[PDB]
Amino acid sequence: STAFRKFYERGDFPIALEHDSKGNKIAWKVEIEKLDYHHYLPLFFDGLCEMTFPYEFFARQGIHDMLEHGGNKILPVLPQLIIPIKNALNLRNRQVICVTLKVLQHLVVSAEMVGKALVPYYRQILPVLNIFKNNIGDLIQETLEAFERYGGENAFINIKYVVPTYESCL
Amino acid sequence: DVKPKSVSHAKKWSEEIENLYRFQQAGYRDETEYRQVKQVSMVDRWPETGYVKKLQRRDNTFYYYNKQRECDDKEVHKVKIYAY
Ligand SMILES: [Cl-]
Repeated sequence: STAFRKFYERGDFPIALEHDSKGNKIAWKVEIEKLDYHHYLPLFFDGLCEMTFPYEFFARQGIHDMLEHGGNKILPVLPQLIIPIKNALNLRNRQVICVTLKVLQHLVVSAEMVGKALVPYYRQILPVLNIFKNNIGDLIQETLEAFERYGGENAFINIKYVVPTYESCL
Repeated sequence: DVKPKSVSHAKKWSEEIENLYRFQQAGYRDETEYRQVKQVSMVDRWPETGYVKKLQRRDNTFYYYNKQRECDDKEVHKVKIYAY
C-alpha cells in the first residue's frame, strides 16, 4: 500500500518505469534470479492492496513475473507473504479479492511443496471468502479447488474447517 | 514448518556465499531459519553491499559483521548451501 508506493519510487525498485509501444510487458532493471526474494517478494505482495494506476499494474505484473520465474526461491519466503495476503483480502474489496485469488492460484502452482505449505495458514487467509462465497463466487470455488489440488492429503479438511460450505469433486 | 531437504558445500565465493557465511556463523542455516527462530521485521544490512550487518543469536547475544567481505577463500568450502 503506502509501503508499496514508497518501494515503487526508490532506485531499488527492480522494474524499469517505462512503457514500450510494442506491448504491455514490464522491463526488469535487475535480473529476477538475482533478487533476494526474502526482501523483494513480500514488497510486491504489499501491492495487492493497490488499485491505483500505475502502481497496481507494476505490482501485479511484478508478482506474476517473480512467481513465474522464482523456482525454489519462493517456498522459503512463504511465511512472509501471509500477512500481506490476509491484509489485502480483509479489505473486503471485490476487485482486490479477485486479483488476490488469481495470484494465490499462481502461488500454489509456482513451485513444488508450496501448496502443501499453505495449508497451516488457511485459517488466516480463507475466512473473508465466506462472505463472498456463491464472478467472484466462481473464482472462490476455483481457487479453493486449486488449493486442494496442490495441497496434499490434509488440504480438504482444513479448507472445510474454515469454509464450512466447501465441497469438491476433483 | 518450512525446512530444506538437501545440503551441498559451496565452491566459489560469491555475494550469496558471503551472506550464508554470516548467517551460519551466528547459528542459522540461512535467512529462512533466522526468521523462523526470531521475530524479524527486516534484517540489518550494509547499504552499499547488501551484506548482513547484525544478527541476534539464539542465546540473545548479537553478532556484528564488517561492511566488506569476511569469508576468507579458505572458509568458502565450509559454507553449507541448502536445498529449497
Ligand atoms: Cl500472478
